[PDB]
Amino acid sequence: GSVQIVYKPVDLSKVTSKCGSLGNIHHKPGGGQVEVKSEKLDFKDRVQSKIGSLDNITHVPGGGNKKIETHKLTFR
Amino acid sequence: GSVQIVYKPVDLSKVTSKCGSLGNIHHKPGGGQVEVKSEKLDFKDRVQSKIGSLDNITHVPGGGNKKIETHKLTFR
Amino acid sequence: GSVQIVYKPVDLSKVTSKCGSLGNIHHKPGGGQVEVKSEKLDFKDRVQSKIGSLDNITHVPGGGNKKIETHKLTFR
Amino acid sequence: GSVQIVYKPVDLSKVTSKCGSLGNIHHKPGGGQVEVKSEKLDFKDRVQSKIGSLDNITHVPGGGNKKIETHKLTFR
Amino acid sequence: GSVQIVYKPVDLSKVTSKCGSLGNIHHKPGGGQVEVKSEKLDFKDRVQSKIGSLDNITHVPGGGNKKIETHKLTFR
Amino acid sequence: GSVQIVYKPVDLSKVTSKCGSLGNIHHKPGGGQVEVKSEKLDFKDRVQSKIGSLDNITHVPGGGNKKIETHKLTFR
Repeated sequence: GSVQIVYKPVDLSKVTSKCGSLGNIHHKPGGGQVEVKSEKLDFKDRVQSKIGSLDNITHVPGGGNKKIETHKLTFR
Repeated sequence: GSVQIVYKPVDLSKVTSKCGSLGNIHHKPGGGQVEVKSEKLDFKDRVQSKIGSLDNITHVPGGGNKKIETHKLTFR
Repeated sequence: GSVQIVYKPVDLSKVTSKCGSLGNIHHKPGGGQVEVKSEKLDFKDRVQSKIGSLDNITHVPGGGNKKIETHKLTFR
Repeated sequence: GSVQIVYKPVDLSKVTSKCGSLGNIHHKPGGGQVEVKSEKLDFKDRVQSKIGSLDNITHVPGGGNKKIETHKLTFR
Repeated sequence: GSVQIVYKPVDLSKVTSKCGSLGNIHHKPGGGQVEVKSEKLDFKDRVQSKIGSLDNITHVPGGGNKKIETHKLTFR
Repeated sequence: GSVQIVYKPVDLSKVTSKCGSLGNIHHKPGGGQVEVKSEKLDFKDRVQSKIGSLDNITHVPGGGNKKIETHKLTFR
């Protein structure tokens, strides 16, 4: 009459976040012809423009991970 | 009569955040023709512009990780 | 009659964070033709511009890691 | 009668490649959980055994072009 | 009666490559959890045994182009 | 009777490469958790054993091109 306890849990698990712009291909983006001719134009107020530009913009407030483990063994 | 306790939890696990612009291919981005001709233009107020530029912008407030483990053995 | 306690928790785990711009390939970025001709232009207020520029920008307020472990063997 | 053997292979072969790039290559193999139980392992000639082991190759030639060519002539 | 053998192979072949960029290559194999239980391991002749081991190759030649050629004349 | 063997192979063959950039190469293998139990290990001739070991190669030649060319001529 004897007690043998083996407490041997194995964790090979993954917790993962892939957040934003991942693993894309962009092949020859742009590549065209852009012509702008502008004459006698007038602006009374704030203005912003993009002519022929290429913009990639990524914001990631998210993608956080939380792991909690409890491994309690009680013998009496 | 005897007691044998083996406490051998094994952790090979991964907690991972991949947040932002990861693993992308950009091949010949831009590469085109941009022509801007502008004349007698007038601005009473703020202006900002991009002509033919290439911009990659990444903000990551996120992507944090938190791991907690508690490993308790009590014998009485 | 005897007590044997073996306490051998094994940690090979990873906590990892890859934040903003990792592992990208930019091949021949820019590479095109940009022409700007501007005449008799007038600005009353702030102006800023990018002509043909190439910009990579990365902000990471995030990407922190926190690991807590507790190991506790109590014998009585 | 006389024997005349003329062996004039002429070779102007081109074996070529152009690659603009070779990208983000990730090779991660993961082992599982492997358990072998026995009284005996008994290996007696020319045995190859792989228990939970990993053999891994990441081979990334920028060309990797092969020309292979065997010339054989026999006279008896 | 004479024997005349004229072995004149001619090779002008080109084996070539152009690569613009060999990029980010990551080789990160992870071993598992391996447990082998026995009374005996008994290995007797020409045995190869790999238990939980990793054999890893990362070969990244900028060309790696091969010309392999063989010439063999046999006369009896 | 006369024998006349002429062996005049001509090789002008080119084996070449251009690589613009060999980039970021990471080789980071991780061992597992390996547990081998017995009363006996008994290895008796031409045994290769690899328990939990890592063998690693990182070979990154700027060219790595090969020209292998065996010539043989046998007369009897």
